[PDB]
Amino acid sequence: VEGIVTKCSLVRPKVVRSVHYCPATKKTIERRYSDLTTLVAFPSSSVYPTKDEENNPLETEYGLSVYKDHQTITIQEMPEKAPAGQLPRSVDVILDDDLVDKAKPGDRVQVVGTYRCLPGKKGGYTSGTFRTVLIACNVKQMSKDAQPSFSAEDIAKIKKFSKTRSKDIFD
Amino acid sequence: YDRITNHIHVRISHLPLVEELRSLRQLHLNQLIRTSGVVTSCTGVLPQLSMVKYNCNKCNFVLGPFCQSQNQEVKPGSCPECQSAGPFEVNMEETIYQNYQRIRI
Repeated sequence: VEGIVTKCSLVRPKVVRSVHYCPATKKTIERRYSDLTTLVAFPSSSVYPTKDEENNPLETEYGLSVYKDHQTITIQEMPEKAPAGQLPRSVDVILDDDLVDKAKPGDRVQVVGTYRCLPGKKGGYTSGTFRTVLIACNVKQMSKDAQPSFSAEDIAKIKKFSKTRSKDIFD
Repeated sequence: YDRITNHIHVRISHLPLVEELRSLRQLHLNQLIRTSGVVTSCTGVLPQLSMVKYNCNKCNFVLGPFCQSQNQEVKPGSCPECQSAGPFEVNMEETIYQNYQRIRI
């Protein structure tokens, strides 16, 4: 989804690998979400299930846990190329962890995502209920993190322009 | 004439009795009475839900036709298909509506 970033949300720590601890049998559980929204997932549900490998209560221990800076931004293309029968789209883009404060409104980017869907348990047979989501694999900045680097033209041509001048270079 | 639809509803005009719209109570219930009056408003075409198809798979028999119009309905608990029920599936072009309009007198 290419275009111009318009709205930007906040930064919230997204839970990835929660340290499941049980104050009884003292066992570790490595549970991953299944909703085609996180990393490794499968079409199922993500309404905080109660399933467990040993049917034991689990609590999230934030001592040695792994977080993820989650920030959703919107990208809207410019309407200068809109004909007479088409409408622009707006899909949210998930940022990364090492890109804090790198997606401000009023700046173009270059994201590469994967459009997926979220399964829903509403009813017996799942119909055509598929919402819009985008899991960006890498967020690139063109006018912020990237800048036109200098070379051999911004060293010699600048000095020669001020020497052999005509009257004054201000005119 | 059999190529067109049947069930011709006969008519009857010129009745020897006319009752006003204020003297009718419970004594004239289910009685063909000739009552006139001015029309206040009318309604156009209304897609009345009268028959909705539901795709089922249990005995190679699609569920239907059903009754959902304002005249009579079929309450759950005594299905006309020998009291049978199975999975349902929403369609998009298998719904035949019936004309229905209400008039203010």
